Amino acid sequence: MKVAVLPGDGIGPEVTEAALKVLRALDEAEGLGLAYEVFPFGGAAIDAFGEPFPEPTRKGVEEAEAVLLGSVGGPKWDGLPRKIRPETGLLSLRKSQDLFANLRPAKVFPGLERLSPLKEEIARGVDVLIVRELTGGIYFGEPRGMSEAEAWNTERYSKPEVERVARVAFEVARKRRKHVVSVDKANVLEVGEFWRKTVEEVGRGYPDVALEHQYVDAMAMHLVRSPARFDVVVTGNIFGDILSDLASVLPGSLGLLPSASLGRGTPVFEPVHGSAPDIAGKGIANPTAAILSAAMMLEHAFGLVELARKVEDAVAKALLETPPPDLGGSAGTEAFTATVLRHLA
Amino acid sequence: MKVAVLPGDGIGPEVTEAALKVLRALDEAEGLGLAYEVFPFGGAAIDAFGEPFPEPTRKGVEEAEAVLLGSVGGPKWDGLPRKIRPETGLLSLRKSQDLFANLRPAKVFPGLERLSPLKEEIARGVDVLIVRELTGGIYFGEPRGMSEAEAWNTERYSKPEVERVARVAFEVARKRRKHVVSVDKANVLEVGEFWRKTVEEVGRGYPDVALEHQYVDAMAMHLVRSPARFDVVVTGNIFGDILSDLASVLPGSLGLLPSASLGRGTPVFEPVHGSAPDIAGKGIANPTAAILSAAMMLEHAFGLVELARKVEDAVAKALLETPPPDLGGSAGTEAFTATVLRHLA
Repeated sequence: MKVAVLPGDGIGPEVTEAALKVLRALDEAEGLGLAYEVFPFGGAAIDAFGEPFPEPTRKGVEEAEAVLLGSVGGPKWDGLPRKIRPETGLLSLRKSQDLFANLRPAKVFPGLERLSPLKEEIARGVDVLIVRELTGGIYFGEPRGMSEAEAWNTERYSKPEVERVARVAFEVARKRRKHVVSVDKANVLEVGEFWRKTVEEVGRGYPDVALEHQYVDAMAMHLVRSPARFDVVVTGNIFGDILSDLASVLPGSLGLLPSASLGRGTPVFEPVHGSAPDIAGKGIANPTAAILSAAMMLEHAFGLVELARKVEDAVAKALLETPPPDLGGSAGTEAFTATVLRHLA
Repeated sequence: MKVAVLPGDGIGPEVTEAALKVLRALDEAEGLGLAYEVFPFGGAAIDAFGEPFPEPTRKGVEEAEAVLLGSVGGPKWDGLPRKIRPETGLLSLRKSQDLFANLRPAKVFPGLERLSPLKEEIARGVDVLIVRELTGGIYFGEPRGMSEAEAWNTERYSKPEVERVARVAFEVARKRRKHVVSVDKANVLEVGEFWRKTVEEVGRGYPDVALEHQYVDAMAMHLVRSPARFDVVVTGNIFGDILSDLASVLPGSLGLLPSASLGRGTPVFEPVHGSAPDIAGKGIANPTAAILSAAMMLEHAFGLVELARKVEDAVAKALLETPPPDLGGSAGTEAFTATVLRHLA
């Protein structure tokens, strides 16, 4: 497996290496034929090359089968022209690979229910994966405009945009508990009915996955009341943006969340947390999200579901055994990784 | 105070009378000059007059200063032409009075934190009031359409639509903790920036109320993480529909929720719960939402904030002392009301 590693800024290098320590361990034990190369990206790239997504890195991403991304950005590059900012480089990466689906999982690991803002009885067993359409919807729809008297924006979707995001939700579900819930606003909106109609049609080719439809307002209530009853949720851009953020707060810690973006090109896997420059080089940075991103990579980029689950079980145990600082513990980056590896046998 | 009472269907008559028992008690003790008349509405009206919102009732609502509404609808009238359905009558009522703002409070009464899906530490102290714009936005915006290839809907807002809903949020806030949070999607959408711009301008006339802006996706997270830090929240139609439903689940019981709709005409106050025909005439129906609707009426229709708060404190105590069936208790409608009245002295 050819992996392009883009450590990035702040704690990026540290947490990314921790994930590689896990990947190399699996490679030794299973002979995955792991081949990777680290390329400059983000702030580190601006300071070295003048741009956040330099040519060699662009080629590297094209050459790879997956991208393991660290953290990007920082105060140091916040005051630069948009065209060359770290954040912009992320946009360029996604666009170059035509990634149209954003996978955003929220899971409450056993024993960590205490960290959830929900009562332990309801937080228990949560393992939902939100699939959000990234390229269309009201965020890009036209017409759009503003005047002194009014403002307008258009929520527009064509059949192919809905079909493609829907297909990844079904493929993702096949690797999980085979249940998808498509979220729309069909009882009021034309696009809502169009969306539902298309997803029901696309579903016909996936007889092994159960399809369910839900209204966005109702889904918001279910995520707080009975979040444990879902598996895969697929929805539009703005709805997915809201629902994934809502689902984010369920585990009670942003540091634990991994994320992925799938599409036509090389898939990208990255931790949801920022670079946290203030603690760069001290150890201490929680590598959970980076390691879990590595697991997402095995599952979605290579289909190694059995292995991804093994890595996931290992970190679950590591969180209880040697909790990192952000979880009221003292286990630094290396200590935590050692425990993960300890359970990967 | 001239009040038009529309008991409605199912448990409507029972719960509405319980609220009147509270209003009459206050009227005796304070000399409110309460004057009310009950008019046929909803299902009861269809069976008696052939339509859910008959002429005498329309006139009655116009003649009144406020409308105390019970429950409406039922399986018996579900299979009728839309034009004459109970639900349609509600639409006609709102339209006839040009009510453009929907007040939707969610409160976790002290001692009832156990009922919340949130941990008791965070459920404690929640008292948020969502003000939702009812007449505009994507639900009514044009253009809108659907074809075999695509579908579209328009989120459009004119300055006067934003200005008016914003003013009620400020007036409502003045009666509460004087803090408003306007929710938009300004960092991405034109209408979002237009909305924020207008609400900041309108706010200048209300120096005694603190104004804050929040993004809808962020607000979703705050409502689950730190819901106790808000007072009044004002937002658009679709955003308000989602956020009010989300906020609804916080107290852990739909039966406790009251609601109001303000605008140019006679304001309407009604419990959020349905008619629950199956238990009509048995007693047992929880009158909390109806009594709390009566309190909302005193506050918003007559400005009797001090009295509304007194009624609210009474029910709070009643819920702990003589819990109704739906809260794991045995107190029927009358028993519960008696306790409320007991504390209204």
